[PDB]
Amino acid sequence: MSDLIEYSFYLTYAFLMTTGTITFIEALRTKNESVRHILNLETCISVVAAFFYSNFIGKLEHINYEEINLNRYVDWAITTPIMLLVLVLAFRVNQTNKAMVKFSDFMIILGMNYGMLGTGYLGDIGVIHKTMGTVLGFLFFGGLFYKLNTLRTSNASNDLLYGAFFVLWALYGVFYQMEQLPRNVGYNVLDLFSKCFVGIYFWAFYAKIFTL
Amino acid sequence: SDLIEYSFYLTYAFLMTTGTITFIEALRTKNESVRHILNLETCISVVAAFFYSNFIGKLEHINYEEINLNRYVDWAITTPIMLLVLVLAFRVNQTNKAMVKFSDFMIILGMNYGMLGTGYLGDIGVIHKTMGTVLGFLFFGGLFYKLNTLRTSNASNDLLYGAFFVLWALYGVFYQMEQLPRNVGYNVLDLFSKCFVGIYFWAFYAKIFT
Amino acid sequence: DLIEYSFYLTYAFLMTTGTITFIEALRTKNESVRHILNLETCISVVAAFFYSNFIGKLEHINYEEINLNRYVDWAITTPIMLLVLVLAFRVNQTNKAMVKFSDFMIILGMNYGMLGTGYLGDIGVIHKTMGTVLGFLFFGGLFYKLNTLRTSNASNDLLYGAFFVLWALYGVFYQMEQLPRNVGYNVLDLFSKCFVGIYFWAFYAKIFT
Amino acid sequence: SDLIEYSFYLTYAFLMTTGTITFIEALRTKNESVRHILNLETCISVVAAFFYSNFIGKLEHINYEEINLNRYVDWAITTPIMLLVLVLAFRVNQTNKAMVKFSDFMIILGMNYGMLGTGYLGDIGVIHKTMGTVLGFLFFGGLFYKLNTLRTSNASNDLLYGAFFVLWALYGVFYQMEQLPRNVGYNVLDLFSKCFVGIYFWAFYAKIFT
Amino acid sequence: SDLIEYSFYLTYAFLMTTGTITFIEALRTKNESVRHILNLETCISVVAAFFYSNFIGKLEHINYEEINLNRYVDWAITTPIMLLVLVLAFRVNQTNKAMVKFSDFMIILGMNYGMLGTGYLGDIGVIHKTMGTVLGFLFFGGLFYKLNTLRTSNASNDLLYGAFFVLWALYGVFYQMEQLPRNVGYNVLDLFSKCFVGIYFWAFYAKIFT
Ligand SMILES: *C/C=C(C)/C=C/C=C(C)/C=C/C1=C(C)CCCC1(C)C
Ligand SMILES: *C/C=C(C)/C=C/C=C(C)/C=C/C1=C(C)CCCC1(C)C
Ligand SMILES: *C/C=C(C)/C=C/C=C(C)/C=C/C1=C(C)CCCC1(C)C
Ligand SMILES: *C/C=C(C)/C=C/C=C(C)/C=C/C1=C(C)CCCC1(C)C
Ligand SMILES: *C/C=C(C)/C=C/C=C(C)/C=C/C1=C(C)CCCC1(C)C
Repeated sequence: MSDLIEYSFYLTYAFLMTTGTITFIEALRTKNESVRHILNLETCISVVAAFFYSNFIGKLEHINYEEINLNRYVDWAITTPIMLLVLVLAFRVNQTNKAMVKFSDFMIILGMNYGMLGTGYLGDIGVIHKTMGTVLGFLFFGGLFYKLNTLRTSNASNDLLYGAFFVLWALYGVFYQMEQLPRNVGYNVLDLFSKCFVGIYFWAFYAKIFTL
Repeated sequence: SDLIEYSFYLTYAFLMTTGTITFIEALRTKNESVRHILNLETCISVVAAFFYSNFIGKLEHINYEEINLNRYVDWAITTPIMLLVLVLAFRVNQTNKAMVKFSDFMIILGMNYGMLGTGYLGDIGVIHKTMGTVLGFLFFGGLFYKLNTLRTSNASNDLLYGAFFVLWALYGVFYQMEQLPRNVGYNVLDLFSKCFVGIYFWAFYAKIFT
Repeated sequence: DLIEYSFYLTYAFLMTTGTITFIEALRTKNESVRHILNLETCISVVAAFFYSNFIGKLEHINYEEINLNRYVDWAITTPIMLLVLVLAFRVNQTNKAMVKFSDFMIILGMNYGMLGTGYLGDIGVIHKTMGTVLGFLFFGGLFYKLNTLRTSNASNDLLYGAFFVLWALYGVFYQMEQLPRNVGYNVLDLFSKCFVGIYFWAFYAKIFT
Repeated sequence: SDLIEYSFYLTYAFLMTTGTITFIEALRTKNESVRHILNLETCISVVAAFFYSNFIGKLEHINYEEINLNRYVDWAITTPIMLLVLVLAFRVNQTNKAMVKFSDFMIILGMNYGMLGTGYLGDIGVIHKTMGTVLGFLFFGGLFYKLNTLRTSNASNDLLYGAFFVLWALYGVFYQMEQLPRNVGYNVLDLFSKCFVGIYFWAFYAKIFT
Repeated sequence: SDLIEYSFYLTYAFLMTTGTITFIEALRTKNESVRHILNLETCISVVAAFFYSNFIGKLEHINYEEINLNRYVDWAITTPIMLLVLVLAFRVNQTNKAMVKFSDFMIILGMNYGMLGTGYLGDIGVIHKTMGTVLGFLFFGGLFYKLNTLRTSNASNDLLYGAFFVLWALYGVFYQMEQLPRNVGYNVLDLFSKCFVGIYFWAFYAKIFT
């Protein structure tokens, strides 16, 4: 419907407020400093993404779908590095109970990440063909997730986390190719999973809320 | 009419109250299990408060029907958190540990979203309103049957179960009514189901009442 | 003029009171004091919200409408204020913030009887004189019940007395025309919410000799 | 006009700074007396920042005389808090306990409000400005006489007492000026009397300066 | 065209990020010297975010020269905090105590305000643009000479000193450029000088990198 399109913006916006609140409160109370650092970063992701969604929502009346998708890049440029830092710190917490990563390794991750995003952007503004942007983008994505895989030690949380990021982030590249309207809706739903459900997972995991 | 406006403000203002009370106690309780429950409760008030502020802001720009359709977005976010709180509280009251089996929680959510989804489909004409009611209440039955299996008897658990049972059933009753009185009813139900329940959790864990 | 200033004075004092109780609620090592200051913070939060609304409207709305709107604020703040009062009595008498729920429900019943009958009088469903008479009957029940929970001591007596007088004065100002009644209620809120809030903070913080 | 615009924004932004720094430290200091002082200082910034945001929002329909009259509502709230901070600071500097006699503080407030009240009556013409100045300054003297009696000799106490005496006296001096320079002067005095004093307390108790 | 507007949003949103991260760690670190640094860092993000929200508000009908003039108010508040952080950071890295001589800090501020003030006179045409450039950079030299004397050698201090040196000098470079490129340059420099520096402090004290 016209309804469900607008609803997708609100759903993600409100779930970002939920995720931001839950990680904020636990970041302020966890006794584990490494968990605090992860939950602190996670709060920042929700804060930033919520800001951009509030902008999008403020423009719904005369919505320009293409404009919105281009604006998302500003959000992505800020949140993707934070999300990736969280991922690699979490790998290490799961292995050694300390949040640490080599800065050099992290800069290589970011290089691949920004190659991926920058290529996507060049395609959207027509500096390169969209088709080329897609393939070159996915190549950088491959470099990103290969490098990520080298920092991962095998265990249930690390495998789920890696697998979730792999699939969710790949789907951005899939939705990239769609028309502006369905692309927006897909991205809204992907953000709900990649930011909010991931954040809620981190909280629930460290809080030991669930028995498997 | 005027009823609509006052009832919106009442619930909105009480959500601020509930959110503040649970936030402060989440940050200061020495019991981590209570923190998790009160943290979740704070999320509920934050999300609902956002929706109420939006409804109030748009009151002269949207109709009663649209507001009721929009509530589903709020419900889609708040109902799962509320149910998580419920089942976590069940265990906290028994063992002082906030845990539930993820599989049990996913079954709870399945029933919850069948309830909400079939209600929504009836509301938008995809199925007959009356089927919305029947299927909704059938899923409601599944939901509370499953909740009951995780309820262990004690005073608090029984009160909580009963309160949820009655309040949540009443949403299905007000679903029957015309758009205006339905809005007012939902406003008041939210006051009870989110705000007064949230204050109960606070007061219960704070040992405010004998 | 000073009718608009009175709105700002109370609004700004609510911000002060809310800030002061918030920070101390978050730092006190006494859990009972935390519960009381937590509730006090809520009172300031809610009343501040309604005052920001009244202020946003001073051009667009008549003074009767503002007074009727206050009942929504009152319906929320009064039960929290009463809960604080009985918990404070209890803290003085037992070092613990507790009350019997049944006792609190009786208190709330009297309170809403009082507010409800007052409201009915304000909107003309019953006469103003009947609103006052029934209102004060419920007021009497309320303050009678409150007194049965009160043990004698400096703080409990000061508190009980403060509430008794300040709350009776709402019923006094109820008799006035709409404009002075607004100024009156603004000043009473400053006392009943803000100065009481500040009292609790100062008392538990042992700021004064 | 520009001068007064820029000076509004300067003080407003510095109030945000001061409120943030005292807020965070009030929440973490292990000294309860310092907490009370920093809590109070936070309130001062919150209130004054509210009023400055108001002045700023009024700029496009600005009435300089109106701004100066509105300041009295701010002063009526912030001055008692500032004075309470001052006398508690005196005591902390000697016994490390934030306490004062209620009766002493009520006398302080009596003088403070005589001062503000008579100044106000002069501004709105109930009495002549000159009579406002004379009464105002007499109340100022009573206030600072009483303040001085609660003051123990001490490096911090002396700097504080002197800073307050001078800065507060200057409000009475700018009261005499035409509305424009009066506003700019008040904006800068507020910067010193609220913000710089607030940052002093933080820095002093945090021991960041040798 | 897009990139210019985007540069405001990037820095604004990164300020929100930096403010959040230092706020949470300020409230939880067990080292109070680190708290004081992170407290100050939070203030910087709060103040700059306020001004960036203002600029973003003005993008439709944007006057590039006005914005750059407006920035001086931001600068007048944030630069002294940033310099305080820098010198406390020097000491914390060497002694693990956040302390500086007040006299040293006032000399630093003298130079800092000489730099900003002369730069401002150049912009508003009271002195020629190349003059402001030359004199401003003289004060900058004084500032960074003095800072260097407070610096003791080590990895973090050398990095911090070099980053501040280069970034702050670059404000002087972009000062020569036309209003539009100058805005974009300042937006990016603020990202580095406030946000990336603040994130560095957080990461450094949290020891998340090796
Ligand atoms: C919260 C926002 C997130 C996690 C955004 C992630 C964005 C991507 C993973 C984009 C990926 C792309 C490709 C893999 C191909 C090229 C086009 C892109 C940039 C959409
Ligand atoms: C805070 C909001 C809450 C707790 C909403 C709960 C909503 C329901 C329990 C809705 C129930 C319904 C039925 C039981 C029948 C079908 C129609 C519904 C969805 C209104
Ligand atoms: C913060 C607001 C407060 C404490 C409001 C209290 C309001 C009352 C005590 C009203 C009392 C009334 C009567 C005692 C008689 C009838 C009229 C009323 C409702 C104003
Ligand atoms: C934050 C605001 C402050 C500290 C305001 C203080 C105001 C005064 C000290 C005003 C003093 C006056 C006199 C001493 C003479 C009469 C006129 C007054 C009210 C301006
Ligand atoms: C967050 C904002 C910051 C760190 C601003 C710093 C501003 C400067 C370092 C300005 C320097 C200038 C000169 C060195 C000479 C030319 C004029 C100035 C003021 C732009």
